[PDB]
Amino acid sequence: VGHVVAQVQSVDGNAQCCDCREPAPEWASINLGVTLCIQCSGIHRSLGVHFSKVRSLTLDSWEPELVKLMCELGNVIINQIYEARVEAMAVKKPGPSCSRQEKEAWIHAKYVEKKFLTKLPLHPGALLFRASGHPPSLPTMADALAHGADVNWVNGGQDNATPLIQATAANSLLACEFLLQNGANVNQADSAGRGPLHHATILGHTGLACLFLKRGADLGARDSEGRDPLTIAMETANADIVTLLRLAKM
Ligand SMILES: [Zn+2]
Repeated sequence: VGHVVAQVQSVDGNAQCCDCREPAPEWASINLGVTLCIQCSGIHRSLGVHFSKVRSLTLDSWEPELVKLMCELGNVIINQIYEARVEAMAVKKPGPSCSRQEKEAWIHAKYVEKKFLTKLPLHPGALLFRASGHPPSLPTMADALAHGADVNWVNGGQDNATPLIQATAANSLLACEFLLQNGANVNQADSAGRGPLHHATILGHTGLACLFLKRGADLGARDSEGRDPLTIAMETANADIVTLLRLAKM
């Protein structure tokens, strides 16, 4: 709520549109972590939610975690990834005055075709998994995802844990939020049937528990020990999480 557009635009390179450098962009992509002008945000709407989730900095409400998330990413960071090879390819980015068509071609090459990426972010999924854990590196998570990292990557042969479960073990609201904006299944369990909600409640992370409930975590899911999150909350003597879970059931 605290002027979102002022705060988000005050971040490194966020006062130029990410795709065409149009000044004072008032739009955003919340899974990418970037600001966009009227023209480029309109084009992002073309791509679909898998590539880009468009929001207004001035006209839409913003959850505080999400503002903070925007502040750890930003145009400079994201362009270091998505436009990494532009200089080496000798190709020319659009400016503010360019044709809709020219911006369309650039945006599609950049985000769909992934044409300007470096070759390596060798294992994008494992990199995402590592970068989501304590202490998380959101630029590294962004780089891994741009290189095709599965947001629901399973750490096989080991514990079958996911990046979301790692971000949960790290107590990282930001990394959790980032993964969820990028399609993480809030219900995907590890080998012991313990989903992100189970982990939040094992570790006494009330904020993360509340985050997962807001995003449709299954209240009734039972782990390999037959425990749902309420049972873990009782057994850990955690009055706040018991309260949450009981309220969520109502
Ligand atoms: Zn633009």
